[PDB]
Amino acid sequence: DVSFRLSGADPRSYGMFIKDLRNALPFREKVYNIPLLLPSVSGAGRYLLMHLFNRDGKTITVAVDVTNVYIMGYLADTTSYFFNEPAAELASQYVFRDARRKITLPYSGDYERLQIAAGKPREKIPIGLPALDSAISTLLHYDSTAAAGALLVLIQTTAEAARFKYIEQQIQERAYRDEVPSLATISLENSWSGLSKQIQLAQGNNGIFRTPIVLVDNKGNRVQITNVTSKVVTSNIQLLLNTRNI
Ligand SMILES: *[C@@H]1O[C@H](CO)[C@@H](O[C@@H]2O[C@H](CO)[C@@H](O[C@@H]3O[C@H](CO)[C@@H](O)[C@H](O)[C@@H]3O[C@@H]3OC[C@@H](O)[C@H](O)[C@H]3O)[C@H](O)[C@H]2NC(C)=O)[C@H](O)[C@H]1NC(C)=O
Repeated sequence: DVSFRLSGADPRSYGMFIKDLRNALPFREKVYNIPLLLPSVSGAGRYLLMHLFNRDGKTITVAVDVTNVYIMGYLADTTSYFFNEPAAELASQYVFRDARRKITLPYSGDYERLQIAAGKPREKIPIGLPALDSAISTLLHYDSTAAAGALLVLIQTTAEAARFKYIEQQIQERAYRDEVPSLATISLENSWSGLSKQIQLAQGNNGIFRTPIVLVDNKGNRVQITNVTSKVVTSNIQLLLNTRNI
């Protein structure tokens, strides 16, 4: 399992945890040096357990799906909470089994629904190590709308961080001060599937993408990725979603 403590968590320690998270996700193949995630895994082996501890030591165990690095549910106290979705429901059969009670959050684990439930778009939610510390705390005492928001933060500071080197930096800078994500950051999160598929379809088309993916760079304006030489590919995206799960 991979663990992380916000107590005296400078940009380095975090960087190390994100490395551990990446190294925990198994793969067999590599598409252009970028680890290609397995198309499936059966049983308990399909789940990764993160032990996050807040500045005060309070913890929670989050379950991750190693074929796509999706948050399935978590364990606070003796309770486990799972998103309201099939994969999560399947996950419960293997994780947090000695949990006294299991609760199913009234929402699904995708960004859109999580935003509707919390009442604010990701653009208006400050992320960072302090907010991660808040999120770990908010999750300790049940509150569906408080959790929807704390989950938007938890997902972006771990899952998305591991996926894009860029997003790991955005968080390390906000290690002592939160701030809403950069438009560059959102476009990336909204492209994990697109990029992954295209980087894979390029293998056999001369590193060329069958179709372009637009982004924002960070400068603040439109960008278009046309092939595997681009900065995003060569030095950003760290994990590729197996086209099979698409
Ligand atoms: C493969 O991906 C690369 C990027 O990873 C792309 O190739 C070339 O990228 C430049 C980027 O600007 C495209 O844009 C214009 O290209 C012409 C010809 O090279 C320039 O005269 C234009 O100014 C402009 O690019 C210049 O590059 C220097 C920078 O200061 C500015 O961006 C600009 O001045 C090129 O058109 C593109 N090459 C071709 C043949 O289209 C491209 O996405 C893709 N192409 C291939 C063949 O793999």
